[PDB]
Amino acid sequence: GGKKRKKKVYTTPKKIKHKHRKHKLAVLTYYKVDNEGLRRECPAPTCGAGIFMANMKDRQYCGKCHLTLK
Amino acid sequence: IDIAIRHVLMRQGVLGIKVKIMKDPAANRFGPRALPDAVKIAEAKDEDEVIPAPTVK
RNA sequence: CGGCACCUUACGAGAAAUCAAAGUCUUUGGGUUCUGGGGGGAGUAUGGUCGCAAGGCUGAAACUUAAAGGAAUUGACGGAAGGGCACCACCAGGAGUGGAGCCUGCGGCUUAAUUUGACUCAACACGGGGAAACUCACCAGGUCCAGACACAAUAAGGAUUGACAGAUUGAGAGCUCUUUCUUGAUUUUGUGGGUGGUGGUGCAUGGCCGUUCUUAGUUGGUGGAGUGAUUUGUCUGCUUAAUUGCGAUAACGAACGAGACCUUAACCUACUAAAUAGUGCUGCUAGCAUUUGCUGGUAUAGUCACUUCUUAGAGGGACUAUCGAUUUCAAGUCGAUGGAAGUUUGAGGCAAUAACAGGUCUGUGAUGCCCUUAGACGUUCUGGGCCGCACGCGCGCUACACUGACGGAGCCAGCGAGUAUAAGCCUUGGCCGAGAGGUCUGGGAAAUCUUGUGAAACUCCGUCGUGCUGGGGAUAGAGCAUUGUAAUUGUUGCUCUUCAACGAGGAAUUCCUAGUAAGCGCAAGUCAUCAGCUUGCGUUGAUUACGUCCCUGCCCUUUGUACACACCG
Repeated sequence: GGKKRKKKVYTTPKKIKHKHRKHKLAVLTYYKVDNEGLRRECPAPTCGAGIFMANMKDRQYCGKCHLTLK
Repeated sequence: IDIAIRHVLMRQGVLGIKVKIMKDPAANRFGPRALPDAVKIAEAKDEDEVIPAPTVK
């Protein structure tokens, strides 16, 4: 019966998949409100306000959409 | 002849059922009403009372 | 009176075959002798006894074993008899195949994989199986859950959904990573429970198909026979394609199959109508001839006629009609005359009962069970394989030449198919290129156009002139295109060149009886491309029977059987 389809061998390791980075109040690491007193709100009109950016290796990018420059 | 065939899904497997019915040709409306080799010679009304030279008028 | 026997019946007997004794025997008893007590071991061993011997007579046990055996029934089988039938059988021939190159399927070897089913007819151009991707089930590698649902964990201080730069990858898969930009309860983790599977099992099944078997066969009611399994009906004779009829009869009346039936081919100047068919007439014309003629062209207005041709509906037509002969004079059979039709008029679809461990789980959201289900045997993506080649076999195509190759000329069928915001259908005309092919228009959802599918064999007139030669067109290089995302392992088409086997095929073996074989193309299916394949269609069109049981088989009867897994016993 199709030579009784056997076990199959592996040359690659089982790839542990991706995990979501459980952050601790990212709002508390964007905003800096001290006594009586934040990257950019995605210049595109797709959002208006409510979009922040993470700066690394010369990258200002948007997540609820995708603009990026420099 | 009318045939209906069904697959009866039992617990151990599938049963199959066939039902043929040979309806009488008399009830057939839009087709033949008898078998091909059915022949329907009828009786006679030949017998009657006669007389050699009558002319009634 | 005694004998040797025989015939009929079944009194009565018997398990029956059969028996006038094998009767007068559970209603058991005339007299008397011998023998047997499941099958083997075994008529063996031993002792005795007779024999010249060969051997005879008498004659155990251990041990072994579930049947051995009798008569009859149904079937099957016979190198048994009788009667029939068949080009999947022969006769008599034709075309061949088997020999060659190549196409293609099977095996084997190879391989990472060369996926798999089927193995006499009834596997092997079969799975509608002509696979570049897809198909796809195989191999190497990468992703997705498309895991519904109930709980439990978790969580809006975030269950988790994604996606930029580089790394990474076969790859512009956030597959995975430094990188945290976005999402908010749709989802992740665990149990239970699902779902899908071209994974297994066709020897667990449904349905379908093939075969037994393209033959004439099959069955019950009541009656008759038999203790019964069963049997007769269902048959001696003749006749037929035929268990189909004439008939015969312990049957009688039935039923299925066969036949009827349905589709199609052949005939109709006899009805009905054709602007999607045709023929004419009559206009407006052209070439010839001028006799008003011969050839054609055009007019879906000429407000023309009609139905031979063609189309399709309503019918008719063969029933063996008439006649001559043989036959139980019966069912039939052989010849003529008439006729389109005289094998069942030709050709098919449909097609009983009983079966096969025939094929298919790889057609199926047809399926039970087993397996598997997240690093998946689900699905999807990239690439390869199914094409791999010391070799064996089947279905084929092209050939081995002059009844021939070419080169011009003649240009004669029939069955069908076709689309429109395509991803494009049949494609006409016009124009380019040698050709393949390209482009601009036009017609056709079609008796309207493609299309008269001007098909190919075939006919004529020329070149070749007996030879592997202008026969044959393998293998191979260069080039031009086309389909497709992708032609390398040449997809296919065209041009130049290369010019291989093969000179008619061994032992073997297939198909076929008239518009048949053989030849020859054509269309449709598969289809983006590709037909040496099937399913149909027409064109040309034969030799030889019109019989037989020698071979291979099939049907019926008789007969034998120690067979019933049925002689492959």
